[PDB]
Amino acid sequence: GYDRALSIFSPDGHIFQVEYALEAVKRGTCAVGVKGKNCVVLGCERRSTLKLQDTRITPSKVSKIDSHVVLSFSGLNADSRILIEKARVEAQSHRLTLEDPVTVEYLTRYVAGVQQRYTQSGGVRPFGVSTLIAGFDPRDDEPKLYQTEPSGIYSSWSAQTIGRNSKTVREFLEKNYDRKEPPATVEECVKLTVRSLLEVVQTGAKNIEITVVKPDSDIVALSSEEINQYVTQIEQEKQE
Amino acid sequence: GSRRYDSRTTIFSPEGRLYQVEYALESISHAGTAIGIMASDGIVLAAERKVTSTLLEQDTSTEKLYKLNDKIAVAVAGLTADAEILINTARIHAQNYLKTYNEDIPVEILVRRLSDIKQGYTQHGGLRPFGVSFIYAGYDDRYGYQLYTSNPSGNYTGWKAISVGANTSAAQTLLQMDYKDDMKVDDAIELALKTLSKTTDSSALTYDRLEFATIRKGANDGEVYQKIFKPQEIKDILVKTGIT
Amino acid sequence: GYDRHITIFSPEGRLYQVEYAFKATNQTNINSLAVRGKDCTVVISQKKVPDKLLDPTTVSYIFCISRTIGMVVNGPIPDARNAALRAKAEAAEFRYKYGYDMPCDVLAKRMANLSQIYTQRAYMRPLGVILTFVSVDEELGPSIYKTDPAGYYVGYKATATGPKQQEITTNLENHFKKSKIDHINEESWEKVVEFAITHMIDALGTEFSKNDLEVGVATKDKFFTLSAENIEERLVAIAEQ
Amino acid sequence: QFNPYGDNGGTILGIAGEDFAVLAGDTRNITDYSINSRYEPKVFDCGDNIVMSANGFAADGDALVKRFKNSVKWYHFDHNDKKLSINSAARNIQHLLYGKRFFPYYVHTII
Amino acid sequence: NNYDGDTVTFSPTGRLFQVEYALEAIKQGSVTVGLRSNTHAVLVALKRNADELSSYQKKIIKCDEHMGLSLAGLAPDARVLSNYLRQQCNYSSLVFNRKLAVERAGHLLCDKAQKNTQSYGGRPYGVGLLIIGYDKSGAHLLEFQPSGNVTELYGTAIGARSQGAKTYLERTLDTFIKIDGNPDELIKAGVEAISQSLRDESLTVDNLSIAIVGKDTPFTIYDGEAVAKYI
Amino acid sequence: MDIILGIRVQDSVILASSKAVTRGISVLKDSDDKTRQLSPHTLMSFAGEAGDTVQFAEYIQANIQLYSIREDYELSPQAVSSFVRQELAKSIRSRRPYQVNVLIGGYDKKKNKPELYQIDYLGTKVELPYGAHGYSGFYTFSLLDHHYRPDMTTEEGLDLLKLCVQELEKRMPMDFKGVIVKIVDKDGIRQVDDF
Amino acid sequence: DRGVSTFSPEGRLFQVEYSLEAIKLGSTAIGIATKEGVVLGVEKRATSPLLESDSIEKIVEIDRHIGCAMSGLTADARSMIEHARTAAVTHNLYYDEDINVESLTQSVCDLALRFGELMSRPFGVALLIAGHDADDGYQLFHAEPSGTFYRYNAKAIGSGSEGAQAELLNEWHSSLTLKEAELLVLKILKQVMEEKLDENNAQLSCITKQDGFKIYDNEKTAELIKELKEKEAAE
Amino acid sequence: TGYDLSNSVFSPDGRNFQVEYAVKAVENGTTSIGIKCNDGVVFAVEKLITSKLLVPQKNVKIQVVDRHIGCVYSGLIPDGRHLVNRGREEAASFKKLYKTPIPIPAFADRLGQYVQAHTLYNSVRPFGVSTIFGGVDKNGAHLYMLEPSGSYWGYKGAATGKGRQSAKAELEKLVDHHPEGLSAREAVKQAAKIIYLAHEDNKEKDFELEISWCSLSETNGLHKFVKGDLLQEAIDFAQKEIN
Amino acid sequence: MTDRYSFSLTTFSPSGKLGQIDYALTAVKQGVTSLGIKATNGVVIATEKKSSSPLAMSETLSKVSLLTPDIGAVYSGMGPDYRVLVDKSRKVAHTSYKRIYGEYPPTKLLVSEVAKIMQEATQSGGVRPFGVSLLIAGHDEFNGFSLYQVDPSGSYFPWKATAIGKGSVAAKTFLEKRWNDELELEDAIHIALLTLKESVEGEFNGDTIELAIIGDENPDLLGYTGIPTDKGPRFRKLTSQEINDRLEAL
Repeated sequence: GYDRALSIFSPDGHIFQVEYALEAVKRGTCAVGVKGKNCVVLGCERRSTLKLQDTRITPSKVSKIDSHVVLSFSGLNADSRILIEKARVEAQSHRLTLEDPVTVEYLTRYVAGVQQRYTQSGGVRPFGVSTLIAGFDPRDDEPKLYQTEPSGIYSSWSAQTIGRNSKTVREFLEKNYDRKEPPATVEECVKLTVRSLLEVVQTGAKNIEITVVKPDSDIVALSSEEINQYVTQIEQEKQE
Repeated sequence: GSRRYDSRTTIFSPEGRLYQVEYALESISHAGTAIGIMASDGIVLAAERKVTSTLLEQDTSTEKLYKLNDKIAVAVAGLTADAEILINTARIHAQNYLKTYNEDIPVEILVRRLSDIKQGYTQHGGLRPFGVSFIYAGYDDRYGYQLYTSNPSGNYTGWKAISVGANTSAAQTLLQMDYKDDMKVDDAIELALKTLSKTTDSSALTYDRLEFATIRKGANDGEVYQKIFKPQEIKDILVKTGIT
Repeated sequence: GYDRHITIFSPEGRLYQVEYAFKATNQTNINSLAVRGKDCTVVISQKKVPDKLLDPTTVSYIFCISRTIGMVVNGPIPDARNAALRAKAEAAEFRYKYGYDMPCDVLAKRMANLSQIYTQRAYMRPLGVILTFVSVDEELGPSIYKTDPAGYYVGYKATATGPKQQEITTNLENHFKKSKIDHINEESWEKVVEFAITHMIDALGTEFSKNDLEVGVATKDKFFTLSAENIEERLVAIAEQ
Repeated sequence: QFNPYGDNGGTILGIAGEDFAVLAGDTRNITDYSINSRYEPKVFDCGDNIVMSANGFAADGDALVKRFKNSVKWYHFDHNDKKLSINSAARNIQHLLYGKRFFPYYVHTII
Repeated sequence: NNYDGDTVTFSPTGRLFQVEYALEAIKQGSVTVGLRSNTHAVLVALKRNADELSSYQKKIIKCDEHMGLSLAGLAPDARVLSNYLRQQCNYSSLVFNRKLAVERAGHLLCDKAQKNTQSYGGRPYGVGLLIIGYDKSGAHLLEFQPSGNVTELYGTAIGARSQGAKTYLERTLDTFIKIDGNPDELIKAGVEAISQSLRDESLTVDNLSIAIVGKDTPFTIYDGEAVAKYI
Repeated sequence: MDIILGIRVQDSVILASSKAVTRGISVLKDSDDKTRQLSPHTLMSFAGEAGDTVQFAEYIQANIQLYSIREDYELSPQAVSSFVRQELAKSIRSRRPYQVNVLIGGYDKKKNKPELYQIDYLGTKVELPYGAHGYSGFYTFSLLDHHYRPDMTTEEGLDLLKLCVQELEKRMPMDFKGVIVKIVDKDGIRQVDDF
Repeated sequence: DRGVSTFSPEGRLFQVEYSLEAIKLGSTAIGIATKEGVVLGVEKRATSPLLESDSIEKIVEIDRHIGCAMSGLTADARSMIEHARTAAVTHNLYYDEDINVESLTQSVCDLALRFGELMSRPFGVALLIAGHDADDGYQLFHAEPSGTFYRYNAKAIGSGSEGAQAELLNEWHSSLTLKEAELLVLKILKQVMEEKLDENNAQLSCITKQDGFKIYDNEKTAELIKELKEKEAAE
Repeated sequence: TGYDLSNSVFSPDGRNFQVEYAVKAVENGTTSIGIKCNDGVVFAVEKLITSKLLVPQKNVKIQVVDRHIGCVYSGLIPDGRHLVNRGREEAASFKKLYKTPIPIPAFADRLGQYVQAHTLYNSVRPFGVSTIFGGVDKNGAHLYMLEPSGSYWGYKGAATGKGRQSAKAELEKLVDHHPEGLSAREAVKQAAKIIYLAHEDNKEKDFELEISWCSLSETNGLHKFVKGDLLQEAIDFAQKEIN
Repeated sequence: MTDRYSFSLTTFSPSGKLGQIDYALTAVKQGVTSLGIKATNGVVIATEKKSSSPLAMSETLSKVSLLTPDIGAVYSGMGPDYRVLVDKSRKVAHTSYKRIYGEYPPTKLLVSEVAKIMQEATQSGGVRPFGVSLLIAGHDEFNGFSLYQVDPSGSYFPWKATAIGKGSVAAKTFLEKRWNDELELEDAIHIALLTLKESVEGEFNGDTIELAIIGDENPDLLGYTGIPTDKGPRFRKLTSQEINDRLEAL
């Protein structure tokens, strides 16, 4: 089999293939996650150079891993499908053997492990993908939001963003998100997520996708008009 | 030893791009244009053959349009031999699904598997990618009529109308202009041929330089029929739409 | 410049490693020659023992592949013996599997196929040898088939190999342009060997003692090599005519 | 049909005292109604103040003792000459025996 | 230079640079001395610490009751090679009820090292070893190099500044070879030999490692308080 | 284990399964549920060899749940039953075959029909109005052949079932400790907890 | 390009030497061994304030009697921890006992040079392995990607290491109490850290014979930080 | 260029430079010889005494294969050992299948093919030794010499290592001044002389002489080391001749 | 050892070219001219037997090869590469078709299998592409007569008539002038001979030209009688004498 060590150290102690995988993430469409007091919201940008697109069938950017956990990403789209499949298989395997669905942290730890493994295995390149993984542990109402990256490191975030211009929207969230006062409602949290995206997005058209995840496997995608209402309500408070 | 001669087909550039995928896409941009257009009552696939000769046997030739099963067909842009490898794999996948579930394979599931195969060649194994882009035209009872494309990166997307191969920028602009959601198949046929007629690098567009196909519900009572056009039938449709 | 090092195409559609393998073929600076009689096939080769410390009985580029097939090699001895061992294994296996002796042309094709593989697969180098197979085939009669590092092979009325192959070749062509037949019209193999040595002497412009030659003879149902003393007897008869 | 097992007789006895232990065994070795040897020792000092006997089929008994002595030696190499306690030896022997669960050592072991 | 990228490449003068670079790691290693009489064989090794909070790296490894070695260079390579030796001594006992001759042990090490100098993807071992043992033909000392060269000696030293000890032993040869039946004197002479390789530092109680094997003496290692007697 | 019955009425499928678990000499349990929900509108009951029954059922359930997540779509009962059949057909030529018989009751939301599939351990599949495995059919089929109508209500189906279980309780030598009954219809799966 | 297992002309493995550079970029970790216990402390180094710092796990339990802290490419540590836990549990299964701290450390270090054209590169992470066993008492080891491990009375790894190690050279002595050791780790972390030390961006742990390996709560560490402020504002 | 960086690559003249570089390692080794006699063969080699600390008689270089074949080599010593181990496997397998001990010409080709195989791929390195070997079989005595290219021939006498030129010339004299034969006992003495004469080109260090032989009459066709009195005698014969 | 070339030796360059395939096509360009012509009742394939030396027996070197009783092949480029492809093509006609269906494959499907083999040499690890273009002519019941070209990339195309190698551009032009849809096999042979004369330097006769047809069933070449439905191979190689007979009325 093809065995070449593609991920190796450079004289300055850097692994370039892992670092170049992050450059692929930087070029991907922006993703953001914000967790409220009793919910987590996942917002994604869609690049607007493509119309004549059929959005019924086009791969959506937020994927259910199980009924209670979701995953979105920035970077290579084809690479992300491999992680999503593996994560879905592991979620069913966990239910089968442990007789309990995965915790959000366990699932994150699994996906992160897969990514790390691809940074010191022969004949493979790292995933050009970072993920936000969100949901609620079974029988628990505390929201969860984790991030993973090509190197395989992962951590928990009150709110986080990845992809292009994520520095700008991280700036926004860093001064607009209070740890003491998490967005106390669905409406409140969805709004803060939509605002953060509007810093970077362009038109608030079908350029913003939003997904809300509530406790006990209650997950729903917002449609254009429902998001449009948030967009409308936000500029009307801006001119002031 | 052997490391010396390894091009490393599966590495990132410093910008985070996959060289071989980019160069395969460059190869594909010189292939004959293929167009897919979706209507409410069917789908059209139209494609331009590569610079002919008068001695090429047209009526027995197939370079662009392939049947994957009774409900799904593909238009090819790129290396034909690479495409045949993937096509036969897709045909087998479709039968595996039918054998397992006793239901025809949903269009997206077939498209995802082929795209996952393409993706694998960009991440592991040290082999060059397939120099092929596909347009998938098919029908199933979940989403009805569907159009997808896939390229050497293994990314796929859905479309109302799409082109691959040469002059896609020009072709996409023309389809973007004249396409409408309520459009019917017989209009979509006309649109596809008109778009190829304008984007072609040939002097004019003729029957011997085209492959053509439709997927219609146009079959007695709730069921779908594929029609790969004979050369005489392409000649008729060219006249009928006033291009010759 | 790595299309020069392994067997991939250069921009002009050439395989340089194959071409350089043809060059190694003349490293030994030996010429050989094969001709067909009515009933036999003869192969002769120059023998050069430059060091006095060598045992000259072990210095040889002629091999008995099977009881019926002989092979002479033009090229370095290690690659020659590699080819010789393989051909012996192939001929013996053929007999076991198919129940009859491997024909000379079939063995030549087999070895030519093995050579072709080395020109297409990167990890194997070509062998720097040219192989000339001889026999009296039970269907085709006296036979000469020659293989090279490109994996090319063909049958011959007669042939020559080595640095001075062209002189010997033209000499042979001129004889057959005269005689107008495919072979040496001679009953005994002794007289076919004498023809072979005579025409090498003329073409090379050199004289041979009994230790300067190597001779292999193929007849119906055995291939054998001559001793120094059998060759001497050949040389003596040549001088007296 | 080949029978990979035999019976070499013998009897062994282990008694634990307050601050000592004894392990005894007869020295006779037999097959069927014959005596192979009147003195073939069956109880062994295995190092680290451990004595062992594996009674029944003698070929298996010798193989086991000989694997256990080896295990003591490697325990020393791998764990800085730490003394192998009797409880740790017992657990280790269980794994030697169970490793051949589907082709057992036909012995009754006492340490 | 163009020829040192892997072990599978000769230089134009017929050298193997990766092997020579492996030899270089030994020269950087801490000094260790070996010497023998007809009854005993002794290893003395200077242990090297990282700083004053750290322990001193152990240099001497027991292979069997009658055999053991000391190392200079990459310690993990010594662990691999010494483990291999333990197995081979062990195999000889279990299968043949026979203590492995020190000379055979040397031949087996040579062949193990050689395979890593002739194939792609491997690297040579980066450690030198001094092997002492007492077998059926008496006391022995072997020097192993990762080129695969193994040599039987009366005495030697390897590592940084081994040359001093190596000349000392060369002078004393006729004296130390006769130290039969007196283990303490043989050690003394070894401690004296290793002292010719010291500069700046001197022998202390957590610095010095001694091992001995012989006629009626199983291979045993002395560290800590147990070497006070000899400093 | 022992008795599993199924009956497809107008608008639902009813599956009845015995509660006893017997390890040779003792009845270990009298409340065992011999079924797995494969999807919101598909239920599988099972009987055969100890251990293999539950291992097989849970393995099938895991695979269907995986398909549901991957496609965000529920497979039709027909498709689920074909998948299950293939697995059992694959197993019969294995090193050690699953000795497991199943009934699959599902409501097809696309065709708005209840469906009952009977599959034995060899992978023999049949779609039926009513079915059973083992000796259960020997005692019950003559009643079902007599009374069954394709237009029965759920309650009429349950009453015909009571009549079947009563005949089993009369003529069968083994005490199977009653049955657990479950109904599969357009609103999903529910348990009838008084039988 | 050049083999992954190549030696340099100075007799060093390039890849190992380069991984050592990656470790110098890692967050600081410190351990101090005493006759009363071994303390392990780390710098969390959250990359942004929205990152929930208690999800940063750089001190890890291996068994009840062994803990470990990491510095460098911390994702590379997971499989080393997995192996260490497996080796510790396995040894207990085979021998009905606790495994020696050194033996565990040796088992982890056997992984290190298993790379080539096995894994494709050395680990880019260093570990401090702390624990107690009956034969050798309280112990601290420094496990490197070269496969070498050193025992230490005190040790610092990561970016602030030679600054911290010089400081540990001064302060460590054989009679240190556990409490003094805790304050010392905190003190030296506060010195070499970029941001200001507190209970959310640094973490402590220890291993005692009686209670085994324990990670301290943020409340308990907050108390020890205040105690440290008061001792230093007193001469 | 760059043709010499990889084994098995033909240069534009048709050469394998890596093999030619392997010869350089051989030419840098100690001198070793073989002499064919009337009913046997003699092998001798120069062992350099690097230091007084080398135990004399104890670093043996000549190696037996089976019971009737001796092998000596110059160059990288471990490569020679590797080649002899392979030779021993080949001899064992031959005797296993065919019963009779391996004939010397058969054995020569076994080593030949193995050494030649290490010139076919870039994934291996050529052998850095020339090997002189031989013995007695059912057709008499045989002496062979094998190079890193895999090339080998049968010899009357042979030499390799740093002093190969000197020894060759000495061997050429014996062949001319004994056209009818040389006895095993004579050959032992002559072997000692030629090594002593060849030692001129390694003069900085003094050396230890080592000889072995297989002779149908003197050793029953088995390979034995020349030890004790007979060794001392040949040393004396050699010492008298360098004065 | 072990083959450690498990990576592609053919790769895309920045401009989208597959270098090794182009270079393989260049080797085909240097090759001796070969051609094929399809008639209404047959196909003809032909080439020049360029003998390397006059001492070579050129009948022992077959440039035109029977693949099945109804399918034949000729080439331009590297002869040795052609010879091994013919061996593999003959075998795959059996392993992946005749042993399954009990009949020989139709022309297009055998062409498809040969093409797949050539494609894999363009992507698989540690190999170079085949340096040949093939012309495969054949007949089968449901498709009738056909002629295909196969290139180094694995691409294949159906032709009415074509030429490959050295003088293909000139020969194709010559064929465009003369080809029509009403040619009988004798007319096509005559055109093949005329076309081939242009690219041939010296001697032009039955001993320097190799020519075969796919035509009528030859029961005299079957080797047995008594099964009415087995009627014999459609592939036939013209003799030296048959070629010279047609070179007079030329």
